[PDB]
Amino acid sequence: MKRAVITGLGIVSSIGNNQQEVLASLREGRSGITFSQELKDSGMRSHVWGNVKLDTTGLIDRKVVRFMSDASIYAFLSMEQAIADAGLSPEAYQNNPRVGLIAGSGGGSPRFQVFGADAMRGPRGLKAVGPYVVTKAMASGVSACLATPFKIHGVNYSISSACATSAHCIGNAVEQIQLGKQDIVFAGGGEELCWEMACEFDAMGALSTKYNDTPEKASRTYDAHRDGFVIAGGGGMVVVEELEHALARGAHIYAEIVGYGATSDGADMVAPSGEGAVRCMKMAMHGVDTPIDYLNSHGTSTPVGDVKELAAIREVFGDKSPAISATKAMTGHSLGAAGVQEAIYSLLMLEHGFIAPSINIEELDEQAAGLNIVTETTDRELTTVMSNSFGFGGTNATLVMRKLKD
Amino acid sequence: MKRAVITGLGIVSSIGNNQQEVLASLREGRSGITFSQELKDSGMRSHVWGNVKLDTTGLIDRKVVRFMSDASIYAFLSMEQAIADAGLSPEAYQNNPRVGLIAGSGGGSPRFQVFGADAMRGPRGLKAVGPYVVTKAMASGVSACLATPFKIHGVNYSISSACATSAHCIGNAVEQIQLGKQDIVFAGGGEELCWEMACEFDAMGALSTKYNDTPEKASRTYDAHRDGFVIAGGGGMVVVEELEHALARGAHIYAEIVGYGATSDGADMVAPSGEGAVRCMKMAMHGVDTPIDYLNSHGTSTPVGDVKELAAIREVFGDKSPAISATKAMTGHSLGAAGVQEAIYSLLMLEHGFIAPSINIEELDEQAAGLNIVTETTDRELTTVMSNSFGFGGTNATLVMRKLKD
Ligand SMILES: *C(=O)CCCCCCC
Ligand SMILES: *C(=O)CCCCCCC
Ligand SMILES: [N+]
Ligand SMILES: [N+]
Repeated sequence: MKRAVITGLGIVSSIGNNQQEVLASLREGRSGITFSQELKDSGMRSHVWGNVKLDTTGLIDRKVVRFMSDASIYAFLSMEQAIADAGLSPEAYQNNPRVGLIAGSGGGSPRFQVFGADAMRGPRGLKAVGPYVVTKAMASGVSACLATPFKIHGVNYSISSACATSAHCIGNAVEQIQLGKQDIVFAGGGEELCWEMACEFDAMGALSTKYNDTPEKASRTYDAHRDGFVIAGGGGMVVVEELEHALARGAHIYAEIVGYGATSDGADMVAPSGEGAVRCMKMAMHGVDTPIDYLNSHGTSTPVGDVKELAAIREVFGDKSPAISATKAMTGHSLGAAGVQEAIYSLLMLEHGFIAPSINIEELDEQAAGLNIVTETTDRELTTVMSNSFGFGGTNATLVMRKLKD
Repeated sequence: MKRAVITGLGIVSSIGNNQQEVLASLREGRSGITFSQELKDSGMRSHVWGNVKLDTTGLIDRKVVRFMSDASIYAFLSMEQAIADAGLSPEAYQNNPRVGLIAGSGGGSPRFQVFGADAMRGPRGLKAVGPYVVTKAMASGVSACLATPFKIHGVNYSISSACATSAHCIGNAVEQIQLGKQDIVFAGGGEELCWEMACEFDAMGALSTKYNDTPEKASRTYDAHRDGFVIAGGGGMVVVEELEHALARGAHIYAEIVGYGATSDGADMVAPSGEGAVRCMKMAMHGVDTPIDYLNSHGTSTPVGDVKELAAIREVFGDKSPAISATKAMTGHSLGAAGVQEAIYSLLMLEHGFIAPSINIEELDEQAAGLNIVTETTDRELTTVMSNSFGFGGTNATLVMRKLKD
């Protein structure tokens, strides 16, 4: 009955390029959303996005970054952070069959998939395509482009489940620890930000389009006038480690993954059923007898989704409603990367004793009446936290993390 | 730790639209490669592929297929076959938290990703893109598009690992049964066939280009004159079930998954290290008290690749090499769907007592000497079979299946 703990974390987000910058943003309720000329020039209605403010040029060995797409790059940088944060020397995690990596993305790389088709149809054909498009566009790019340069010898693959992707990745890593198959598994994911993929969401009306003049107000989970989520890009990675192994080397422990839920709606393709989320959270709560002090919701700032999840939460907790805040109101929706990025925001809140505000709620949706939705940064000692991730296809994931004594 | 057996299978392949057609092709050593006008027109050098010879029009409900890409369609049809072949009905596998789905693809849908970009860049913009591109293009399309219409309530996500994709899905399904989380998990995957994706492989010189005039001979694993693999499309799906649960319902049991290996090279991005394959195979043989009677190699018909695996196999078995066959010689490389399709070819061989032929070996590579490579359909009573699946990024998967024994 092996225990799984998080001993290191790394992040590249719209609101910060390391845990310190992210910490400050969360505490200040600072938005990472900006106006995107690229999205506007593509012909989209949504002209806002949660972009990574960082020129990654030269941050990765050329011989290595040549095979990578943005999703892989973001995850790579995140992993470097997590390795250092975990205090793992090369000899400690490299060429070690007991050390694996499970990380993916929601869309792989639409940009390079399109680059290849465009190049191929041009005057140069194959010569224009080049020999690096496959590793960049394949769905497992995120895991393949990291496992190889990091000398990973254990498990190596990507779990993909739309907006639940990185959450499932972390959960699966936990399972590897529980099966005694691995001592350490770097888990997380990444996602590129481009009109190529964005227009696809805009074309189904999933993106916000009425607040382009005021980018930082576009993402407004629970607000009565929300009109879709704000697409974002970025990456995240956490070090899931077996408890004894962690203690033995004196690793710093953020928390223990005491609960992992993964269910399926078997209902609608792009809308949640809520019934599945209820089972997902309940599964994650099995054997967890401490109260959930804070719930980092999936809340993407969409009309149907936001309240559907609030309803499931009600069903699960009843008059025991935990503090709730939707960090996407600040960060935007990083899709496949949201799972790990939000587990990190939750771990930071747990580590530093505070609840990040759910911003831009000028008028609370009436269906959210009677819930403890935190709208102002609040200091508080937290012990157990829950984070939800739901994606198209009715795929659900929930992670419950708890502080260890002393 | 509970046991997992396969109680049903389904397949849409270049050599068959079902297990009967697949069985007939394998024993006959029939090829599924054809000349592709599409590949030639796109400007590629490789003009051959293993296409699915099936008019899928009207095979899937209008409201269901509208969200699907070819990879999803192939997997869906495979699942329908698996369900019927398993003897399961809606009342038993639908709306059941104890039944899940783990299936994926290698590249999601480059075709619909390119369609979205092409359409968006047109004068109609968002209107031309339509509201169904995300579910077709997202990496988790294969699992999302199946779990929803089939009403799955248990796990629901895609494992993606290039050419090892569907093999990892199966092993992960096994882990769900071993963890006691699920009683049944439909596992496998699919992959579309299009110049959009194929041209990326040609651009890196991975595809055969010298036999465009003799299609059925282009794919020739282990032949000294091999020159890259032949890309293919299709799907596969097996019903992974807990032992007691299967016996209790008088289910037909093809075999038990007695071994599952998953490792990482941590070396080259597009080339195998061999060291990883060795560990992967030994991991899947740990505890197996029976010898490997047959081995369905990864063998894609590439210069370095083919020989690297053989070297790994000699390293594992020494002088006790099992009968070896590379079915890709007649089917082609279905990338993400290869793992499950080849797991199925193996189950059929184990079920019908025979070893399919490794065709097109006009001249055996010298580095292949000393091994037992079967080049003729041979009747034999197998008990324990092994299937290997390797992918870019140094991702290795190995599955060992055996006749049932309580
Ligand atoms: C989240 O579930 C919405 C769908 C994201 C899919 C990944 C991007 C193609
Ligand atoms: C097999 O490992 C070769 C790469 C397959 C990627 C499929 C998506 C482009
Ligand atoms: N979350
Ligand atoms: N195989």
